[PDB]
Amino acid sequence: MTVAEDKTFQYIRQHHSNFSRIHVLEILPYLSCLTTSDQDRLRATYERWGNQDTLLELFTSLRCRNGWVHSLIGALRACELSGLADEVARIYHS
Repeated sequence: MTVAEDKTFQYIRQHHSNFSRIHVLEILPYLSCLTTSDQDRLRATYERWGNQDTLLELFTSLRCRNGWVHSLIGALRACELSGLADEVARIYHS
């Protein structure tokens, strides 16, 4: 990852409680950096382990993927979390 991506990832880890509001199933179809195999894996993960544990798995999966920060920003806006999107963007460019 880039300096920007790492910095963004740490912001996310540090604001666990804000990001925990994300509904995994709702956000997945918007995350274009995930492959369809990635999405299948993550849905099956949700079914078994529920939203919170899957969120953790979702973020560590994301940062293994090219351009995940922008993928996440777009998805957050689509999931009525445009405020989180704006903070993620600001950190990434900070």
